[PDB]
Formats: sequence, C-alpha cells, structure tokens
Amino acid sequence: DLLASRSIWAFGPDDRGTNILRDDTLSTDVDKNVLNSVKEYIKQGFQWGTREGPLCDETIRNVNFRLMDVVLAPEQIYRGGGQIIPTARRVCYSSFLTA
Amino acid sequence: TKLYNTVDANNFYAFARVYSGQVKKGQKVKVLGENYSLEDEEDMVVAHIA
Amino acid sequence: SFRELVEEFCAENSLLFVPLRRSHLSTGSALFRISTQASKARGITVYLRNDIIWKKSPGASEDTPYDPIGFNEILLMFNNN
Amino acid sequence: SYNGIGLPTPRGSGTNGYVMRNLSHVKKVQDPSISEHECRRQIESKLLLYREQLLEEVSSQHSTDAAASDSNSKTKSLDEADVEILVQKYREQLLKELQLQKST
Amino acid sequence: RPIAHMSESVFKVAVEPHNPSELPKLLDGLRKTNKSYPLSITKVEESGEHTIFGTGEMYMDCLLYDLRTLYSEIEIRVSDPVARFCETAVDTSSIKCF
Repeated sequence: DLLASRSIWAFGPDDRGTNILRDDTLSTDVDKNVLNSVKEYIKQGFQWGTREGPLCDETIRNVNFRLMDVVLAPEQIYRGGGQIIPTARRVCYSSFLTA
Repeated sequence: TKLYNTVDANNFYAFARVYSGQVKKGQKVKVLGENYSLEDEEDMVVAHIA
Repeated sequence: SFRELVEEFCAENSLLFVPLRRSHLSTGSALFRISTQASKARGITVYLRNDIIWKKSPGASEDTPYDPIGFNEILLMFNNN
Repeated sequence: SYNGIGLPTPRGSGTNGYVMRNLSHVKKVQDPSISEHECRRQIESKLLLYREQLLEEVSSQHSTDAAASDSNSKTKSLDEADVEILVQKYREQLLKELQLQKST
Repeated sequence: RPIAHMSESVFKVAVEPHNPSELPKLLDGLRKTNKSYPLSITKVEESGEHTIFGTGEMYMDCLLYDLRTLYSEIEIRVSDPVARFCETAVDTSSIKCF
C-alpha cells in the first residue's frame, strides 16, 4: 500500500541487508521536525540492533521493524542521540523475541 | 584490490590500477580505507611508496 | 556491564555514541566514535578493552600505542570548546 | 589407526591388531487486537492519500477545463472543501467500525 | 566501491595456539592471513578464542596451511568446522513492545 511504500526508512544492517525499517506513526503528528530529527539517529540504533542479534551474536535476516508510536513532550535539548539509540536497540530485540 | 606475498612471507605487494595521475618511488601518498568518508576521516593513513 | 555504563554516561552528557564499523588491526576490538554535536571536526575515537577506554592521538599512525582516557578528561576536553 | 579404532602398532602386544565390527551394536492468534485496529486505521490513511491523489487528478482536469475556457499552468480544484468531505468519510468509516463491532 | 563478492563465508573454524606462550605470533599470523584472503573473516569472541570464516573446506584448508607455514611458523589447535547461522522471525509479534 501507499503510505507503507513511502515509509521505508532504511535497510539493515547497512545497505544490501535484508531488514526493513518502516514507520507507521498514524500520521496526525505535529512534531514532524522532531520526528525527522530523531530519525537520523534511530537509523543507527536499528542498524546496530539488527547487525548484532539478541538470540545469538549474529545478523538478522528477513524482518521489518515497523515503528508504532513515539512519545516525547519536551524540547530538543533532551533529545540526545546517544540517549535514545540503546532504547531503539532494546525495543528491536524485544519485538524480535516476541515474534 | 589485492595484496600478494613476497617470496618470503615478510611483506606484501599491493596490486593497484592507476586510474589517474603519475606515480614515482619515494612519493608521499595518502591511503583511504574501505569506509573513509566525510563522517569517518580517521581511516586515512599517510605512507610512502618504496 | 561497563559497556552499558559508558553508554548511559554518554546518554547523561547529551553526547552521540556512533559505532565505527571497524576492528583494530592488532587487538581486533570494535572502534567507536563519540561526537559532541553536529560539529564533526571534533570527535573522539575510542575502543574498549578490559573495562578501560583506549584513545589515540589525532594524526598518529596505527602502530603507535593507545593512551588511556577518563570520563573527566572527556568532559574537560568537550566542555571547553 | 582408522576412525579412532585400533592400536598405533601391533608390535609390543601379543596380538596382531585386526579390529572387527561389533556385529551386535544396537543402532537405534494475537492477543492485543489493538494491532489490527491500528492496521485498519492505517489502511484508512492509505485510502485517504489515494483519494488525495484522485483530488489532484480532478484538479488537473479543472486546470485543463479552465485553459480550454481561456482559449474560448496548474490549478487546484478544492483547497479546503475536500477536508469537509474528508470529515464526512471519517464519519462514514466510524459508522462502519461501529457496525462491525456490533456485528461481532 | 568495496568489492561485491560472488559468495559469503558461512563456514566457521575456531583456532588457538598449541601453547599460549606463542599467542602473539598467531595474532600476527591471523592479521597476515586476513590481508591475503578477501572473504576470510578473522573474529575474536568473548571467550578469547579466534574464529575464521572462509568460503569452504578447501578454502579453509589452504588458509590454515598458509597460517601454519607461511606467516606464523607455529603450531595451532584447530577446532571442528561449523556453519554460520542467522536468526529470523516466522510469526507476527504476539504483543506490542515498548
């Protein structure tokens, strides 16, 4: 479908990888600039998580991580890339395990 | 793209195709790694050409 | 572990922890790059061994040894510029 | 000396080696339906973007019609009335989801 | 652009020196080996053992011959070969994960 096809963010790990970072944030999000600010370093977290698997220290294949909801109220001062990358890696691991 | 053994396994010969310019022995050249870019400028290494 | 320790320490100081997809030629450890902000001219290249962060002087050859660095040294060098 | 069986050399023992096979060896759904609801609202959003594309096509038709009238660029058909008919479709799909919940 | 090879490694072998007193030469040997074989992937695990990735059994045979004879003239203990795995997901996530 259309929005899903337009929502492809990155491939993991690195180019030629067999994982898809997709995002379905329901639209209706005023914080588009905030989303595009946090995307550039959630990409790195997704690559890190899908390169080093949680099941074993190994790469992940044939899986799309479709983002559901992101909530963050305060200003851009509190949005540290290094503060949020481990969260992305951990949530990717947990989603993969639940699958 | 390749490194070749000397007759005794002590040093390697780099197999290169010169795409442009000219090269002379003793020249100072800068070696770029596999992921050298504007983000990662630390893969650079200065070396001579023996 | 110490890896999560340095991760949350960098998180506290509003830094960016970027993994450089490289391995040290002599020790085989992964190399990481910590940038203070979008200004990329200043960035620290560091690898982790036996729970101590190892640093290299800028412009030094790979065969040169790695000198130690601390959290307070990192903050001192990142807060004055 | 073969597959881990045998002695290194028959010399030193009273035997000749000659190992033999044993000849007697015994060779023997999804709980949080909120995911489906979110998928349904997302496909609704895809249909919304599809109808926006249709509205853009209608706007191109309007631009061609205006150019023909001038003979006798690109313009937009409806800047905001499409948002009211969009809200009408929102009401329609909310009625659909209510009817579907009642059916279940 | 980095070379796009025609195959992957998917063939893992773990090695270690016969006596740990000669660990550094093996490390230099592995470095030289990594230089000379493009799909060879020398890795170090948490346990401290070193794994090598090669295309196949003949590839690893020649690689270990060069390691023993060419580069680091020491004697090594080579483990049994093993494949390179990967993880995937077959069913959709049971619950939302945050």
